[PDB]
Amino acid sequence: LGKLQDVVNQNAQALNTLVKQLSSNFGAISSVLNDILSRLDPPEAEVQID
Amino acid sequence: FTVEKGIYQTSNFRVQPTESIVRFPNITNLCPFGEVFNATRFASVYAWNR
Amino acid sequence: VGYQPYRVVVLSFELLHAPATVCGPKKSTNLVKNKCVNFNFNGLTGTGVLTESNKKFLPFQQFGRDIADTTDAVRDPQTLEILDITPCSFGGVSVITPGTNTSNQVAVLYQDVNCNVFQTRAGCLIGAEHVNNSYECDIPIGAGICASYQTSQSIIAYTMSL
Amino acid sequence: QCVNLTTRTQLPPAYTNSFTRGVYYPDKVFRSSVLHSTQDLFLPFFSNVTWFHAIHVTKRFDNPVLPFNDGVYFASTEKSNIIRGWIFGTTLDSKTQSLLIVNNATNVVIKVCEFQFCNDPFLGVYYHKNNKSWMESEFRVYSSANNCTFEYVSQPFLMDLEGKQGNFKNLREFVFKNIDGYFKIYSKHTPINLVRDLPQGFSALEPLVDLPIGINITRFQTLLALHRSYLTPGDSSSGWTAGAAAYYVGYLQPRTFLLKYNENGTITDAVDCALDPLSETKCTLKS
Ligand SMILES: *[C@@H]1O[C@H](CO)[C@@H](O)[C@H](O)[C@H]1NC(C)=O
Ligand SMILES: *[C@@H]1O[C@H](CO)[C@@H](O)[C@H](O)[C@H]1NC(C)=O
Ligand SMILES: *[C@@H]1O[C@H](CO)[C@@H](O)[C@H](O)[C@H]1NC(C)=O
Ligand SMILES: *[C@@H]1O[C@H](CO)[C@@H](O)[C@H](O)[C@H]1NC(C)=O
Ligand SMILES: *[C@@H]1O[C@H](CO)[C@@H](O)[C@H](O)[C@H]1NC(C)=O
Ligand SMILES: *[C@@H]1O[C@H](CO)[C@@H](O)[C@H](O)[C@H]1NC(C)=O
Ligand SMILES: *[C@@H]1O[C@H](CO)[C@@H](O)[C@H](O)[C@H]1NC(C)=O
Ligand SMILES: *[C@@H]1O[C@H](CO)[C@@H](O)[C@H](O)[C@H]1NC(C)=O
Ligand SMILES: *[C@@H]1O[C@H](CO)[C@@H](O)[C@H](O)[C@H]1NC(C)=O
Repeated sequence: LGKLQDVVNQNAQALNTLVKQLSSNFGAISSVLNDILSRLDPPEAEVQID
Repeated sequence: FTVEKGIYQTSNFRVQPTESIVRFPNITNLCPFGEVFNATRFASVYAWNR
Repeated sequence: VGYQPYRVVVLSFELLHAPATVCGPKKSTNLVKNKCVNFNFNGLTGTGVLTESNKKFLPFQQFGRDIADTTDAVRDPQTLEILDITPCSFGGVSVITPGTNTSNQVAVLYQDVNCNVFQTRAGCLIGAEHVNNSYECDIPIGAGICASYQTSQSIIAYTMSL
Repeated sequence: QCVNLTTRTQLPPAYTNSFTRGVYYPDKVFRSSVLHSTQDLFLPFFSNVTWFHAIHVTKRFDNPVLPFNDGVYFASTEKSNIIRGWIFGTTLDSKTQSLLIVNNATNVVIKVCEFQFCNDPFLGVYYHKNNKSWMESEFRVYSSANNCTFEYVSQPFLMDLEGKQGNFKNLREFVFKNIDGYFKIYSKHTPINLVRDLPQGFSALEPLVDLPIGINITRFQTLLALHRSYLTPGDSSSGWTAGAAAYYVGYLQPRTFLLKYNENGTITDAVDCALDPLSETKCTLKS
């Protein structure tokens, strides 16, 4: 069935892609926000958070 | 002021943990380091062991 | 005593961004399972429960990923047991209101939180009693169960009538 | 100390083809029923890999100082345990930190110092008249060393010092890598019944030891052990025997690999992306 499988597969990869978005740095020095908070003080790491 | 019949979402429920545990080893096991204290001879001050 | 050979060793420390490889911490604290706790197993700061898994890890690995690529499996370095990681906070809260000029009491519904109080299929519903009788429903809840204000009179939860 | 060899008739090196070889675990996590793609140094499939011979029946002994690229693949179909170990370094003249990975009959040591390496280090095995066993006597690998820091001793693996001329029964693979000065060793023993043209089977490689030296490596050389029986005069000039052995040396390249994981957690198949259009289609669709 093609009509009943694309509505599930496209949703499955869309939710899978959302998890993959958290693994990207978006040009910053780290992906997870807890790492840059531990390595740098919040006054200077504010631009990395934003 | 008026709320009609139906479902509504107000906030979110978060279960905050109350305890934290850290366990790096199973038991303390020091590495061999006796050569910097007990040795046949040492170095001088112009070129000291690092 | 004033001109004797003295072996001077200097033990300096460095202040820079890196995980503490050399440290003197507690070797083993108490082990707690089946509760949402926080752990630091050399690679993460994760808050979740530690269930007893049934999958055996190869004797060279430390972590464990899934299809969604999330750290949901860790190996305890104490005596080599495999513990799963599952978050304890799921979904949010919800409020059931009968409406204006009808009632004042309301019922609280939890989305995906496991527990007067009725354990429904769609989470936890509190403040509303459960009745085995089935009528037509007006306020949807989910999974074939609704809520309504019927006969004093209180808020009841029941399977909807088709 | 070391001695020099005498010129003789040798054999030119041969070139063979790899068949789904050189796949190892690139990370220390557990993966089950997933198809994860990673960027790491692997051996490309159906790549052109060098072949070196070590069989006596003639007098083949060719161990050049091959350059060390970004990761090497070393496969040996060892049967009589002729090969012993490997060395590493840049100039091998007691100026930089060289490596001695030698698997002796009693224990395995990892010594990384500035040993004075000769032009042909080797281990000599002598045959006693009274004792019907082979023991190693000529330990001619270096001359001396000045200073160094790192040292390691591995598990005492047992070696058989007897060499034969029969068919091979075991296959050993080794992968050596150096990223950020961090040494990586991957190995796995796999039995097989073949003499050449390695089978198309799949076997992932699990590491044994993980060593943080922190130096640079640009060259490497392998160590082979010969036998001194009653047939040979016993001089390392023109008369010697080496049994029957064959080892393959391959260089790793930066390639993206799609790894298949089962419910147990091991690697079953691998798909490349820069080898075949069908493989690229398989690895881009993640299926
Ligand atoms: C860690 O130490 C405990 C207590 O001695 C022991 O039971 C356990 O097997 C050890 N784990 C290792 C060596 O991996
Ligand atoms: C090393 O030297 C110190 C001081 O002389 C001595 O107390 C100690 O017993 C020696 N040995 C070791 C293993 O520390
Ligand atoms: C909710 O928790 C209780 C006790 O912790 C347990 O008995 C019950 O099985 C849980 N519900 C589900 C659906 O697992
Ligand atoms: C509804 O009736 C059934 C009939 O067997 C009974 O099992 C169930 O407990 C009743 N539910 C309530 C809430 O009384
Ligand atoms: C490997 O290279 C040699 C010469 O460089 C060539 O003769 C041989 O055909 C090559 N093998 C393959 C499989 O391309
Ligand atoms: C085996 O060779 C290693 C390499 O240096 C050496 O340290 C060890 O002593 C040797 N074993 C014996 C029994 O001589
Ligand atoms: C001797 O060891 C030190 C480290 O303790 C190293 O920096 C130095 O380069 C070594 N000597 C030589 C000649 O390499
Ligand atoms: C090792 O060699 C590389 C390339 O020749 C060089 O970039 C690096 O600085 C060297 N490291 C040391 C410690 O000599
Ligand atoms: C992996 O799973 C299969 C399927 O049940 C089983 O036969 C096999 O024994 C498992 N292997 C291990 C190491 O548990």
